[PDB]
Amino acid sequence: ETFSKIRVKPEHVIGVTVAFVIIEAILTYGRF
Amino acid sequence: LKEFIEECRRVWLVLKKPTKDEYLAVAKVTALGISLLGIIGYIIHVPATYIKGILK
Amino acid sequence: KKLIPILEKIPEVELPVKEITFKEKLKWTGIVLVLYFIMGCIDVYTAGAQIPAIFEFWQTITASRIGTLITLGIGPIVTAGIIMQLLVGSGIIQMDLSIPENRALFQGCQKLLSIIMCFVEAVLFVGAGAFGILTPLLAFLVIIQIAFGSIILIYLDEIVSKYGIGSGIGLFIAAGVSQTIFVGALGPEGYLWKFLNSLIQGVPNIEYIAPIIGTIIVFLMVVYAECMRVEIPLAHGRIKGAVGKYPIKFVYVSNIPVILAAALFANIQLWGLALYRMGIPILGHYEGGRAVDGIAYYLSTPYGLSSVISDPIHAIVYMIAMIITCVMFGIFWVETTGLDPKSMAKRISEKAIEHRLKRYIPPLTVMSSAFVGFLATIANFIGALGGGTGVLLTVSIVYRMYEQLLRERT
Repeated sequence: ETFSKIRVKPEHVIGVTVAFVIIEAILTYGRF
Repeated sequence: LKEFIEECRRVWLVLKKPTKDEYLAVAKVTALGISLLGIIGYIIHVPATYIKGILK
Repeated sequence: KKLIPILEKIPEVELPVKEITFKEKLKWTGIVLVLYFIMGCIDVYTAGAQIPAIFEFWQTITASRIGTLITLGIGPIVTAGIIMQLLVGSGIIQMDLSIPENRALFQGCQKLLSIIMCFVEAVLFVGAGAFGILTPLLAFLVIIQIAFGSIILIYLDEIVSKYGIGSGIGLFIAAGVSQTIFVGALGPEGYLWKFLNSLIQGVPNIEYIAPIIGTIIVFLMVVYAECMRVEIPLAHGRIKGAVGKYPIKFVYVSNIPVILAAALFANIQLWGLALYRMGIPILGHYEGGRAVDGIAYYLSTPYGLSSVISDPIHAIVYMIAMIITCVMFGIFWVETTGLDPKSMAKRISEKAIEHRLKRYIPPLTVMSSAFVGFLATIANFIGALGGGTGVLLTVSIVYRMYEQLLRERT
């Protein structure tokens, strides 16, 4: 087990990730 | 100092050559998987590349 | 233990509320795989469309794809592993590790060191000029992106490790290699297609099929090693005929030693290229490509098509380092994991068995590492679409995954 006092749900992680991909996809390939 | 180099020879003699039957087993299971992963990574990479470049 | 406050500070995926069906473990595995793949398709934001070729070495071990969201792939995590292993493993740090307290700290402290290395390697990466235009802002921006893509990979890793099949470090490495083999063979610039044309124009440019050959060779070879076993006799001296033999996998130490080393080596070249074009070229001197001088030189690996026969001195010294290193990490690994006699005992009166193991485990350890280390180098000498060390790790990664499908099949 671990000492971490904050547990996050798997879906959350997936989410964040998706956010990151979408935002970055925009940033870079937004130029038209 | 040399007692080690000895025990090695011991286990080195307990080396059971692979049953061609088993070899093909692991050979087909691994190769099959690499394709699974590979095919997937291709289905994504190729089209995304096509695009990034067509738009660029 | 004086880090416990910090450990509590770091987030950590929730263990599954209840058991999860293999069906799900897959779907979970699948998603992280697909996310990983998509992440390698997005470049980092850099107003300036440019990058000085690529450090043809950092990617394979790292499951990375430089110039993108996953430019540091798994580097951070592994590099972190290298450290924790050296420190604890040798003795520079005492830890029973059979008692939770220890593991908790160990495990969690690696998890922290990895999150750290994300920026460390991100800084190091940008410094080494993987990008070029060091405009303090854009530079900070990239480091940030780079670092964060890896932090994600650390967490996705955890997801597989709790809701999926195998591990993240594993998935990613394999996934990267596998994709590479396939795109570089059957992609639109596919060697395999190129070769064919030449087999229709009577001018076969071997250089188009050679690498695919290597892949095939290295493959078969690595599979073989994955089939080697040791048959422990069981001639219960009771009655005549009450004999048997319990075969066990030969690569007792497993293939972990290959990543750990290959990783350490790769790191050494990054840090070196960094300290070089910064100040003191300590670890070596690099030029239009990489280091052609220094320890960094003597830890590089020439391949990606065929067998280079220009400087065999480099090869013999490299192979020496590879083998010893593999063994070093091999030992430590066996110690820190639970493959040591001391522990094995409990599982399998005590010293009876324990002392007997102490008779054979050690030599299997060194023999295994050494073996794979050799196998690694020869794989690299041959060169192959994928990496050799890559195809190496992959073959085994894939397999161990399959096994876990069986023990999870029940």
